[PDB]
This record gives sequence, C-alpha cells and structure tokens, in this order.
Amino acid sequence: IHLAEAVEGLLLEVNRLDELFRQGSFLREKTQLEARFKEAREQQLEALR
Amino acid sequence: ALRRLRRDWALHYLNNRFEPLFQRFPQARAYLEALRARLARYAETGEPLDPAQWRPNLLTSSSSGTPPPIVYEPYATAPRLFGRLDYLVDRGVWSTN
Amino acid sequence: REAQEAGFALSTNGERLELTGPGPVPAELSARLEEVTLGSLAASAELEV
Repeated sequence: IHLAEAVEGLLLEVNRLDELFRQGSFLREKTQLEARFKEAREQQLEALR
Repeated sequence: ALRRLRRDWALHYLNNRFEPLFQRFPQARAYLEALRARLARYAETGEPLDPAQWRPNLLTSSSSGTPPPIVYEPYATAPRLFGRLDYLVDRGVWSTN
Repeated sequence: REAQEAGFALSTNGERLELTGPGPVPAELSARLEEVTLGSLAASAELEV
C-alpha cells in the first residue's frame, strides 16, 4: 500500500516535471543551447555570403 | 539536443525523488527504475504516461497471518483459480495493461 | 518592463508574445519570454481546473 501511494506520487510527478520545464534555470539552459545553435548557423551562412 | 537536455534535467530532478523510494523499497528497485525511465522518456519525447499501465497491481490485500489466507474455491474453473488477464477492445484493437 | 530595459518592444499577437527590437534579443530575455509564455499556458490550464 505504501508502494502504491509512492507510485501515485511518482505518476503525479509529471506535472512537477512540466513545471520544472517551465522554470527559470531550465529555460535559460534551453535558450543558451538554441543561441549556440543559431550563432553557429548564422556564422555558417554569413561565411557563405 | 533539446530532447537530451530535457532527459538530463528530468533525470536529475527525479533522482532526488527516487532515492528515498529506492531506500524505502529496495525490493522494488527494478520497477522503480523502470518507472523513472518512463517518466524521463515522457519528459523528453512528450509521450503521455498512462497511469493505469504503470500502477502496481496490488492483487490481494496483505494478510496478518492469523488467521492465514483461507481460500475455499467451490468451483475450480481456470479463471477463478489462476486469475484472468482481462482485455480491453478499443476501436477493434485488443490491448490491456 | 525588463525587456524595454534592453531596448525591445513586447508585441502580443494573440496568445503569442514576441520581442521586436533593433537587434537580436538577449538569451536571458528570450528565456524570460518563453517562461512567461509557458506560464500563461499553465495559468490558463490552472484557471480551467
């Protein structure tokens, strides 16, 4: 029964994960990753230009 | 790489949630690890997690051992003896959990 | 308020938010924009529930 309650908490942890993905630090990491990729792409096509 | 980052962040967050449950249920280590992997894969790929497919099937309630589990089955049919693996038909497709 | 500090205008196109500025948006400002967008979606869901 304790295992069932713990698993219920773990299944509700999906909302916790979603909120974490809407949190500040994760989104900063995400935007820095996307900024690195976008900078690489921009350097690439400006070298082509 | 976004999928990898989401996977890593989810795993790091779920480690602190699963360590107490890893300690409290050392026997359920494999099942809890599988559930953590499923949660991380949901976090990465966005694949929805069916709670009914990952709930632990508590077959019968715990017995105190006094009196012991005394099961008189007057009709020894295959389903009533060994249980039965129920099935659900969704749009003509058979599936169960 | 924190976006015009860096010289950007917060354009609200329906549910979506964008930063219109003379140059590329900063990484942290884009992170904040994504954070408020995800928070607005989560707040709509929370209002429904």
